[PDB]
Amino acid sequence: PPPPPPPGADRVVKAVPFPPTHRLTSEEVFDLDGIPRVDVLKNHLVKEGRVDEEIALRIINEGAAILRREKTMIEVEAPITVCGDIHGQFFDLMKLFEVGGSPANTRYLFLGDYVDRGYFSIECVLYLWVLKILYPSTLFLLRGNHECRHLTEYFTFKQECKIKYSERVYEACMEAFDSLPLAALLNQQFLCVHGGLSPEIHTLDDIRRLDRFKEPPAFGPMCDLLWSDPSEDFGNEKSQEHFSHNTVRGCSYFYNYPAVCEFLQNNNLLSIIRAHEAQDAGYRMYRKSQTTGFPSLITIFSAPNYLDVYNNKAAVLKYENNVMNIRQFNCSPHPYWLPNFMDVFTWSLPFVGEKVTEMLVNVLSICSDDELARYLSVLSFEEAKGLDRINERMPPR
Amino acid sequence: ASYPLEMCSHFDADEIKRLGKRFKKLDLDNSGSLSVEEFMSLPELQQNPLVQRVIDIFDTDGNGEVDFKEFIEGVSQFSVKGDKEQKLRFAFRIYDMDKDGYISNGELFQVLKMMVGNNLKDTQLQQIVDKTIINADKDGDGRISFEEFCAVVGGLDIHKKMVVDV
Ligand SMILES: [Ca+2]
Ligand SMILES: [Ca+2]
Ligand SMILES: [Ca+2]
Ligand SMILES: [Ca+2]
Ligand SMILES: [Fe+3]
Ligand SMILES: [Zn+2]
Repeated sequence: PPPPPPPGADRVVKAVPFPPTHRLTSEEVFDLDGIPRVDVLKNHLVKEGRVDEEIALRIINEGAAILRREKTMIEVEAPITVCGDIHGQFFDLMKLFEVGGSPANTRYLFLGDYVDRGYFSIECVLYLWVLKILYPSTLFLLRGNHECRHLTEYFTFKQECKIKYSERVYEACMEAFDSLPLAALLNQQFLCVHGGLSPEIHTLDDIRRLDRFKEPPAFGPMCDLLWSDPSEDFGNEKSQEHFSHNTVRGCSYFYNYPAVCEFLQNNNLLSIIRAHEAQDAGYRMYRKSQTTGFPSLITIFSAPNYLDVYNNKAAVLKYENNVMNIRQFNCSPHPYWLPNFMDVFTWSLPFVGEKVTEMLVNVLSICSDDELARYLSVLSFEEAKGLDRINERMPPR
Repeated sequence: ASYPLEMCSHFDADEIKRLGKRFKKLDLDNSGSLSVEEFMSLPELQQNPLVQRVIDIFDTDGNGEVDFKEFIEGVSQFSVKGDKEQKLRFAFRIYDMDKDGYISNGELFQVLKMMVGNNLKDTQLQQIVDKTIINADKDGDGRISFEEFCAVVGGLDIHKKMVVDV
């Protein structure tokens, strides 16, 4: 008999790179010492490759094991590269490491939000957790508001694991997410968190004593650390109020310039570095404090062209030799996925079913008791920010 | 007096008689077969992107027209008495252009392009087509058997929608 025809014998668009057909095995990923081979992992993931599920669990669990050992408020010293939201943008994360430097000779701090929104979240998690395993004392990962059951069930990350891997991997990620530190004290002068301050958090000790190994609650200190924003009029306040209910997020608070000044002074801190909010320049330096002449607050945002529609730059913060330098970078191409990770059958079949049945009904109605969408369809900064306000909110119940 | 037509359907004597009436009215030139033009002359069909696929599936002997047996046997796929596997095999046949029993990358693209038009870029379409096959291709021949097809879509219960009264 003949072999089957070579699979791309009739592929229509031949120039488009074809993904790997095999999952990476354990022998290919783990060396003699049970240590991961990070460059093998990267080259496979860039090609849209996938790994044996037992390897995904092994990576995620060893990562979790290491994180769990760590203080709720880790302490990290300069030099360091600080990064904000990633949001599943694996092909941009690649670019970020090219810009900030190899994790092998570069210290990193990530402020969270590794998943949701972009359709390469699980690859981000796998790749970042491998780096954590390889460089547990030079690469650091904090928890963002998206690292929790509530938001990943609502957004696409649960689906992503179920489609690409399995429920087991999703679960292992939720326990790894519970392990993540909430905050970092950097060079004994910056407090680094994903979201911001809390009316119930006045000293660093209030952070140090938090019990983080749980789903973030809907209110409270932990919730606030992950959820709060500076007020829209930060540093140029109408009301002298310190906190107000965060209308945008639907939970937690807005904090304003006085709230930050107080917290900075009561703790002998130069400034607060954080993420959580999209920026056209990929960063924002807020009003300087009179005392120091240094920005009281910094937003750092590391996902360029957010949601493929914002056309925003990204940035990382490089802190060396007493200089804070902001490295900006743009986006990079990434492969396409249908919304919610549906395959073209699940996507089209309904249309097929509707249109053939429609045709037959129209055909069969040619006699009328003388017997006695027309096309399938896929499911700048200020403009795309208002079309997305509903999605920067805490899902109800 | 002619020899009997032989066929396999879910239909009874009455229903076959009623289907036979629609056949003759649709058979304009009254040749005993149904041409593409005769199908396309019904206004409701003209903007349906799937008409030709349906006809190609009905046309089982391959001569480009639909005779009464193939008409009966085609409509019967949509009978209220049809099992799930039958409705799925028909949907499978929509994608399987050359009827070899497999769905190839090339075919999937072509049938989707036919329905999607210019909504997606070709590059995008090619990629989700790649990813769909790779995921469902249990035995690595690069195409999609019927058994593999069902494994993906069997739980969608679309077969409940593919039903007509006769
Ligand atoms: Ca005819
Ligand atoms: Ca024929
Ligand atoms: Ca085929
Ligand atoms: Ca196959
Ligand atoms: Fe965000
Ligand atoms: Zn956020």
